[PDB]
Amino acid sequence: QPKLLNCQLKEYQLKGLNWLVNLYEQGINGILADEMGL
Repeated sequence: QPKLLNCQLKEYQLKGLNWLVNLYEQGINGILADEMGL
């Protein structure tokens, strides 16, 4: 995780970060649609 973060991402959020990164580095946009309060 990026060392600029204060509080650690939980495991399901780190996989969500990786998805968001891979969206960016491949030039495609996305909808992050996981359930409220996640």
